[PDB]
Amino acid sequence: TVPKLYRSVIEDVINDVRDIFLDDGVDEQVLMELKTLWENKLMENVVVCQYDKIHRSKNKWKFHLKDGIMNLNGRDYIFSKAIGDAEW
Amino acid sequence: QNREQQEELMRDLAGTYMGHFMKPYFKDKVTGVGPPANEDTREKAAQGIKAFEELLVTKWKNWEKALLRKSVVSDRLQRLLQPKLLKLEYLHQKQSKVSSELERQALEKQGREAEKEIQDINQLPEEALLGNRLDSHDWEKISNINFEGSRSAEEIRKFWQNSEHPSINKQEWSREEEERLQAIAAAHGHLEWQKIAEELGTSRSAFQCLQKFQQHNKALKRKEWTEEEDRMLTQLVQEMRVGSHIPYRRIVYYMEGRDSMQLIYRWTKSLDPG
Amino acid sequence: NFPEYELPELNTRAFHVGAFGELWRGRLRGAGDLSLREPPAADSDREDAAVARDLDCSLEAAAELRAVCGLDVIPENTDLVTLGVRKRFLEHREETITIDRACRQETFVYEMESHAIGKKPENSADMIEEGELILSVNILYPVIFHKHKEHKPYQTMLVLGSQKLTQLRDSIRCVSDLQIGGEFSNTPDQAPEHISKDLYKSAFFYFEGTFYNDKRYPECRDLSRTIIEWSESHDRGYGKFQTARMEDFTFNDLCIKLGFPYLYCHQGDCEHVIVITDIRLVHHDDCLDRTLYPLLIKKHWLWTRKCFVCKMYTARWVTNNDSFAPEDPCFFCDVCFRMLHYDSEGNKLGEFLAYPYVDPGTFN
Amino acid sequence: TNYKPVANHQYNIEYERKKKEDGKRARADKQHVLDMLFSAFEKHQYYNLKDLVDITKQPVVYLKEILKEIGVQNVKGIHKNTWELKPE
Amino acid sequence: EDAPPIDLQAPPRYLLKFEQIYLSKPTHWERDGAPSPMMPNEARLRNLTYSAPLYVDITKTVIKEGEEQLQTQHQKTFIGKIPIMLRSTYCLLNGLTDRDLCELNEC
Amino acid sequence: SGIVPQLQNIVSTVNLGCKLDLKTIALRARNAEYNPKRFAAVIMRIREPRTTALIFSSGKMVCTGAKSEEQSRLAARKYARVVQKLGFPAKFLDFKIQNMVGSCDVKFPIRLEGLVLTHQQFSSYEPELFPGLIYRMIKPRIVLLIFVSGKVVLTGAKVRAEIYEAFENIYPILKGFRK
Amino acid sequence: YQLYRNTTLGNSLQESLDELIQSQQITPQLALQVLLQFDKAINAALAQRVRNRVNFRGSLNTYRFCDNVWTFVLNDVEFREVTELIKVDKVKIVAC
Amino acid sequence: IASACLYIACRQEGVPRTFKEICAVSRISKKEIGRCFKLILKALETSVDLITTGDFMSRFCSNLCLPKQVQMAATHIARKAVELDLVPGRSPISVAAAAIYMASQASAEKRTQKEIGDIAGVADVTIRQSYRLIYPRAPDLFPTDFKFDTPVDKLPQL
Amino acid sequence: PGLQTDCEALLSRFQETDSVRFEDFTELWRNMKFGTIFCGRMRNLEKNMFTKEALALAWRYFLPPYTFQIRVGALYLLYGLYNTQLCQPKQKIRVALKDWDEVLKFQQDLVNAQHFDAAYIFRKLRLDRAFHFTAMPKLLSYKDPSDRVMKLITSDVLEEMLNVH
Amino acid sequence: LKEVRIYAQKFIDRGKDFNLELAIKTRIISDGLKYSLATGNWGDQKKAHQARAGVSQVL
Ligand SMILES: [Zn+2]
Ligand SMILES: [Zn+2]
Repeated sequence: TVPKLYRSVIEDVINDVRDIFLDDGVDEQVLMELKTLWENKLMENVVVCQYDKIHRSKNKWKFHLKDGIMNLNGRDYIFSKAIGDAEW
Repeated sequence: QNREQQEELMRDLAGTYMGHFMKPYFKDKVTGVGPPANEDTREKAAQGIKAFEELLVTKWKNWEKALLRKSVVSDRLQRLLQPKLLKLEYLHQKQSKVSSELERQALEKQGREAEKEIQDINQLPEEALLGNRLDSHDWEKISNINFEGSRSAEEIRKFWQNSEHPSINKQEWSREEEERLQAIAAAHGHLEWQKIAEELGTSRSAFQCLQKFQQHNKALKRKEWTEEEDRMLTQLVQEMRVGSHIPYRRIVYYMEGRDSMQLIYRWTKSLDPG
Repeated sequence: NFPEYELPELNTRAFHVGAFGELWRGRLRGAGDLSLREPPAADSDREDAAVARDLDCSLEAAAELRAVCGLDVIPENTDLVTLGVRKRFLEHREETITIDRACRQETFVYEMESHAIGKKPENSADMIEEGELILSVNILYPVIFHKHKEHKPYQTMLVLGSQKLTQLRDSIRCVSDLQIGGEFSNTPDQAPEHISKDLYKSAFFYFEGTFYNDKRYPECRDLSRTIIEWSESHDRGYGKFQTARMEDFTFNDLCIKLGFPYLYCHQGDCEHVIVITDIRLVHHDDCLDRTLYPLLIKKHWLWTRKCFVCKMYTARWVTNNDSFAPEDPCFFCDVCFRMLHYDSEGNKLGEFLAYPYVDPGTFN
Repeated sequence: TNYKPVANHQYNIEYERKKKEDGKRARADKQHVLDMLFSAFEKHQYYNLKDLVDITKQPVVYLKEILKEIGVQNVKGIHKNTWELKPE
Repeated sequence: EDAPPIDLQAPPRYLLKFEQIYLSKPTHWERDGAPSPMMPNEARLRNLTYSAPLYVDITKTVIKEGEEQLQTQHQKTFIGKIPIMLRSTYCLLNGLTDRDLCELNEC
Repeated sequence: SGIVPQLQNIVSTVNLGCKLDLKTIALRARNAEYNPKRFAAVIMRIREPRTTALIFSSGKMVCTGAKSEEQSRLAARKYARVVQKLGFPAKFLDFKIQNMVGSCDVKFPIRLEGLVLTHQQFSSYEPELFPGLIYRMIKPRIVLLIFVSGKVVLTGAKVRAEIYEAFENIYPILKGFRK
Repeated sequence: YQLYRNTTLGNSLQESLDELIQSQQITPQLALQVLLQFDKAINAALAQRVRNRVNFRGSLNTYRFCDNVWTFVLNDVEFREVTELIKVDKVKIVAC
Repeated sequence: IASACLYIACRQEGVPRTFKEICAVSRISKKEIGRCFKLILKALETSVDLITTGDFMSRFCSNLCLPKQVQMAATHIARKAVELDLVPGRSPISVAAAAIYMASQASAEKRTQKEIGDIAGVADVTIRQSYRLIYPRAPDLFPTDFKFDTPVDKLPQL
Repeated sequence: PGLQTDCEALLSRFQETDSVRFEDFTELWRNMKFGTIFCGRMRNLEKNMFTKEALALAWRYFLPPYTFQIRVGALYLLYGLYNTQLCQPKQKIRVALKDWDEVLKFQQDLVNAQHFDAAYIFRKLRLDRAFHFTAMPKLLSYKDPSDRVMKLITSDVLEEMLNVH
Repeated sequence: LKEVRIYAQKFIDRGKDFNLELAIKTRIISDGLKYSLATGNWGDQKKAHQARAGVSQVL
């Protein structure tokens, strides 16, 4: 379901910066060129997210992470809520 | 023995619900998730399959229709507003550091233009807010924000584009409308339903046209009994007999052109004495 | 072993079913009801003599015991407590419903209960022997309706204590052993190549820690394996685990609890709970047969999904991403499904993913 | 039903939670405070110490120490003596 | 009722309105906190004041400028004690037969 | 007596003798934590001595959580070498214990009311605040939490001998109130 | 926000903007406002564009919390997605 | 300090109020009253007699509107339960609330756990736990001359 | 639905007579007219369901710690009920493995105690095979007490104590 | 109500909500009514200069 998210985000960025580009003068053609080049550009493990709560019990870490993106084995996953446990 | 009885009673006080043993029968204790998916489930998902959950159909409630209408309207507004909001903020940030009075006046003109466009947006009537019944919205945003998650994105999408969008005639069928429906059905043959919905002179989808045709289609049921029909009915009844109260539905679903009403009437009146 | 409770009315301690059957058979040897022969002045003398021998009394004592202990219709009177409430319910129903005819859902469960009890085998060579240890298992219907989370439907089967699992397995009428796969979006008339029963024959029973995998049919695989994979690494409850072959193993070879949920997984993800209602010894007034013996005696009579365009037929086709369907998963009978798509040469119209629907209210 | 026994008043736990969630004001580096301090002076010629603290979001003692080095107090008989953000 | 609603503004805005008045029987509270009806004779002997608790319904509505209004009613809020005239409608002796009055050591 | 108290926690302190940046240490230390908006110190935990060291800008460190005097000293020296490695002139000045919590069990439920009535001048027992009695021993200045299950939690000490003396003093007094 | 401009998507944004600016047809400003809006849009969408439950179990080795950002280093950690299971030897989690 | 002094005065006079009851009439929280209470005792070099379950029965039962017979039964149940050590380490207010619930359920005037907790200042869970400890020996705790509207055998399941 | 009441009423009426004679039971049956307890318009399902419940009730009455008089009464009750049904498959009595081990020595005592009426009733109920021998009682998914005091102190116990004293 | 406003003003100024019960001073009505009947000085004790006297007398 990842690429649907990226399509949504890309459309979002485009209809947002459309007026900015019409304002500063950047014609729509350059904008669509950016869009296309970005899409084509789309083709270590890191989780970047927002922690809703990180709890510790003397060894036991319990993470409750909000919206986040992961880079597990080169393939990038999405999650809207990630509970997790760990032992120090 | 008495102390053993007391221990039994205590463990009764200290004594799972058969709810904790549904589809993820093996739930974890450190988490709530079950075991990973099975290679058989992988193979079954591939080659296509419909799991039990994916087949659940819930009848739409009255209030859900209003909720979807309000959701579509609000998200159309947000999508229309985000560009102008960013334009206005960019103009203001440019004014903050322009330090040129003629350029500042040009920027204030552009900002007044942006504000005027925003005012036109927030005064746009409901019609232009609706759309062309085929436009796009962040339906995955709807299903998670406006709806609690009770409906999938594509479900809402199909309900909206095909059914709920107010550009679809929901009125009753007039004599003239029913006449035209069968007229066009005959002219095209009882197959070409999209073109018929188009030619009907109304915005009723092909689905509703076919519904109104079937509900008055006499060839839907055979209405006349034949001996081979009777033979098949007897064979089926004897196969799925339980004594009395033969399931007529599961019999119909093995026959063609018949419904449980006619099967009941036939089995009672001409397939057993009485 | 002993069927001794574990909880007051919800469970018992795990016991070997074979030993239980053996204890019952032993404590009923030559003095038990293990005859299985239906009931039929000279016989009176023999009965009196037997009574005298068993009760250490005289022949006259046996005769007078037989005489004194002899055996001793709708309208009622001279009320009692329960007869009072019965009469009141009946009169209330009399002022009530005009059609006394029995409900079609009571007759269903009744006939399913008495479908084939009191039907003796026509072969009389396969008829079960005495002490055959009938286990009245009930398999939980899968969650195929929302209402099935609330009140868990189930079908009861009278498994036999020598029925050799992979016989119960081969007999459980679920609909996950159906549902011809594949998507027919450009093929209105497609031969069903293989029902899911034929394709994915693997399945297993989880009973008291141990797994029993359907290693028969070498087009099968080990569905239990996956579970073991994460019970060995990152223990998440459930401790130790074991596995068996389910083919040599028959019933009464187990060590199980009653009223305690156990698992039957077939087709990979369909899950079936295998609570054992009770183990009772074989007795007459039932089939006594062997062929039909698994004996599904109760079933849920589920609802039947009808077509969405017309309501006069059942749902043969389920479509998604349709261009005419109001709802996303839309159920069409074959008639109208052929008329909202596939026009005049059997070529796709618009766009839709059409899958074959089995309508489980109809099957199994 | 009046004055029912309670361990803590609802208005008091909410205020306590808000104070805990907000946390104590941190002592930022002098350079950042000075840069923010003078930017405030731009909007208004004269600033009150109590109101100035909110803009800087710095401890009162720390703000006074930095303000004392450059800022000066001007006595106004109309209301009171306030601080001057002008170094001279 | 005639009292103007109390308006607080210092941002959130709080409104207080005193709706309805309740009066209970003349009550006395023992040192342990147990209430009990106060007989006029007990008041005379123990030098108590023959008073009835006074309660008022108060509605508290708060406007937080977020276009959200929260309204809570504090039913029967104790606001003090009113001395009670004897043999008045709100006195314990009200509606007591002469025999009942004698049982209470009242003439 | 016969029951020796098991130590459970030891708060000691040490002086590094050099001012530090908490930002630097926090960004460059392995298991450090530093949220100044909530507390002005760096919380560095280590596993083998299983200790928690709070390090302060002034150069003073407090090591807690170790269950031995020697173990506490070793954890302190570990944190000292850690800070030394991050580019600071760490030193080891006046490593001094500041608390030692001990805990033990006497294996019999106690009647509190008897004890509080017997030593009203010492015990502060209020079961609606804290369900244990708090006996403030005076000869050694050690606070003893005594519970109805017999668990005695001595605290406030400055050496192990003090906990031992205090528990031996308190033992017969509890023996007298075995429920 | 300076958090989500590090994944494959954000790296693609940065690379595309770099290629476009090196071509001398946009200004660095338009690039930085586009990046700022990208951050806002991804923050908004990454919130209500998805709903797939995950739960991970791992052995935490290193953690750090400066300027309200958590940095965990998990070893041999498994990620239970809705359906499947992912195993990774070592993952850095950054949370703020 | 005033709130803590008010709490101490009630104890000294033999009519203790619970810390929650004092907090209800004071803007100061229970924790701060309890802390000042300890300091005031140290500063004054004085002490307060330990509270007993019978120190609250009259106020709790009168506020719940229980008859004198039910109040006497609750007073006996709590006092007997403490003597029998069926609730070791329990707060006296928790024991009293459970005893009132037991006595209330054994008479015509029946009060729910929420009702008793609101007056007693004890969460219904705490009443449930204390009640569950004294329920097994219910017949022993009740006064001999108590008229059971609900028989002790049929006392409420918990 | 109140059947427990009439069953307990019959048990009490029988134990009050202090009889083991099945003739007194037959008279109590004819007087209370249990020949009707099943009689009434039921189709088949309520019928056999209520019969199952009544048999289970009589059986659980038969078991300890109930009094010997009550036990023999419940045995006669089981006999009468099972021998009086309307359903063609005469519902069987659910008998456990644990309870069978005690019903054995109970029948043995009945023979020994010259209570041949109840002994013959039980032998008959076994002969017509009215027993479904189950594992755990009834199924599985998801009082007149016997004082220990008299087991500890009897008239014979105190008599022997005083003799030896 | 004057002291209810004054009490609530202090709490609302500090940004915290106020407890309505703690805002009410029950002495105001209880003692004010009692004092006027107790002494016969009619009005306020502080303003006894203008208070009408002899209104309340011992029966
Ligand atoms: Zn299945
Ligand atoms: Zn159809």
